[PDB]
Order: sequence, then structure tokens, then C-alpha cells
Amino acid sequence: HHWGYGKHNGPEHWHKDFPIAKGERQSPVDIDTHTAKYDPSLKPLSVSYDQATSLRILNNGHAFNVEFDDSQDKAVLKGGPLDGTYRLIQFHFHWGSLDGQGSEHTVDKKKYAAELHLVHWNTKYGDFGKAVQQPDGLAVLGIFLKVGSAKPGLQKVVDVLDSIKTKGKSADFTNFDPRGLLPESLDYWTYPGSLTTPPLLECVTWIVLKEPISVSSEQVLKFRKLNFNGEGEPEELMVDNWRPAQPLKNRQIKASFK
Ligand SMILES: NS(=O)(=O)c1ccc(C(=O)NCc2cccc(O)c2)cc1
Ligand SMILES: NS(=O)(=O)c1ccc(C(=O)NCc2cccc(O)c2)cc1
Ligand SMILES: NS(=O)(=O)c1ccc(C(=O)NCc2cccc(O)c2)cc1
Ligand SMILES: [Zn+2]
Repeated sequence: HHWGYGKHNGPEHWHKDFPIAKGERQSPVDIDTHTAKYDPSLKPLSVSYDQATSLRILNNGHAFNVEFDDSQDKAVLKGGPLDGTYRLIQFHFHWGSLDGQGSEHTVDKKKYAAELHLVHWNTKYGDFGKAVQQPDGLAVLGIFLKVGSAKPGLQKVVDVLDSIKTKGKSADFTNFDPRGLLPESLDYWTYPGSLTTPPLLECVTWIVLKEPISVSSEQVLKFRKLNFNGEGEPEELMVDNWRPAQPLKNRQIKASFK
């Protein structure tokens, strides 16, 4: 058996093999907008993706990842709460079975239809594997998705999903520009947290954008046609692959905006 999102392997079970699930800086969290505080110490945020090199898209049995070449500063995140340079390694989403759910973070308890995670690692640590042994190893840029108008820059992702229906399938995915997944504003909230899936490591500076992107109902419907299972196994739709909000504990959420 393995961890997942079902009744018998979902978030309530993870602590038995990953005891950090009950740790001091777990993610996601609810973002209480009234309690978050504007932080004048934050520097301007810099999302520098013009030289991004996407490579491949993979159904890993929990989500799909669009993977990037991270062997140079091609696509980086800097500024904001960050010290130094964080390189983009992959992005993926979490989404619901219904439009009223799917996000990991919540905003005043509001759940969005989905949430995009752009995953970066701190170059001072040399490789992702070493970065995940550090308290400041990772930075994840989180972006909420609501259902409304289509996101044109998402469509290339949607259209390849038929090639990667089942766990372990991959497809070449070159020349994808992740700038087409961003909203107009970079206003954000930030706090120290964790991976939201096993191994739940407490290595992440979370940067959660305030402005959601809209995607169409047809775009999310296609996410919901993916499968958690492998080819030839019983079909289990890849839906509700989100962890609920975790205790904030001894943390303060900071806002980039007044
Ligand atoms: N890694 S984990 O702690 O989340 C974990 C490990 C094993 C199990 C497990 O043995 N579950 C039984 C089971 C039964 C039917 C379907 C399943 O996916 C899992 C659940 C969670
Ligand atoms: N070589 S690469 O830059 O395209 C690249 C390598 C690994 C990853 C990645 O997502 N690594 C984390 C990971 C850990 C265990 C199993 C996985 O499939 C992925 C992404 C991009
Ligand atoms: N949902 S999330 O963005 O917090 C997230 C990002 C990356 C990963 C990830 O890379 N997982 C694979 C991994 C990481 C560290 C050690 C491992 O053995 C595997 C998991 C969750
Ligand atoms: Zn994620």
C-alpha cells in the first residue's frame, strides 16, 4: 500500500509513516486575511521565467508534474521573503471533484477549485535532494484557480493530459512557457511551511498569490479525467488530491501588500 487521498490512505493516515505530519510548520494553512500583517521588510518579488526549459509531463499517481531543466539559472524566483536564488524544478496542481473544493491553502476558510504549485529549490544547496534537507531549501509559489473564463496559457497542458492518463505515463513537454499561468498581480502572502504531500518535509517558504487565475469549467473537467491508478488497474479518477489546512501553530502569515 502507499499513501494517497482515499479513505484508507489519505491525509488522516499519513502520520503513521510520516510523523512530521503532526509537526510545527506543516502546510497548507488557512490564510486569515485579517490576522495577516503587511511586512515592510519584504523586498520586491521577482519571477524570472523567460529562459525556462520545460522537458516532460508525468502522471506520478498523485498529480501531474511539468518538469524543467534546472541545471542553470533558467527560471528563477528571487526577492520577496527569499534570500538568494531559487530555481524552478516542476509545477503541478491540486484540484477537486467539484468546483467548490480543490485548493490546499484556503483564504478566510474559502476553498478554490484548484491550486497551482511552482516548486523551486535554493541554489546554495546545489541539488534538490540536498535542498530538502534544509529549513530554507525550497520556495513554492502557490496560485489559486477559480472556474470562469478559460486560461489560454493552460490549454497546452490540458491537451496533453490524454497522453498521460494513468500513473507512470509521461510525455515529452518542451517549450512550455509557465508565465502563461500567472495572474496580473504578484501581491502575496508568505509563511514558513512544508511539502503538502509525503514526506511532508519542513523546508518550504510558501508564497501564495492573492489574485486567483480563472480557468474554464472544460479545463478543470479534463484534469478530473486523469487516473490515480496505473494502466490495467481499477479506474480511480484523480480528483480531490488536496491536503486540508493544518494548524498554524507558532507562525505568522505576512502580506506583501497594504
Ligand atoms: N503512508 S501512509 O502512512 O499514509 C499509509 C500506508 C499504508 C496504508 C495502508 O496500508 N492502507 C490500506 C489500504 C487499503 C485499501 C486501499 C489503500 O490505498 C490502502 C495507508 C497509509
Ligand atoms: N532532471 S529534471 O531537472 O527535469 C527533474 C528531475 C527531477 C524532478 C522532480 O520532480 N523530483 C522530485 C521527485 C522525487 C522523487 C520522485 C520523483 O518522480 C520526483 C523534476 C525535474
Ligand atoms: N505540494 S508541494 O508543492 O508542497 C510539493 C512539492 C514537491 C514535492 C516533492 O518533490 N516530492 C518528492 C520528494 C521530495 C523530497 C524527498 C523525497 O523522497 C521525495 C512534494 C510536494
Ligand atoms: Zn503541491
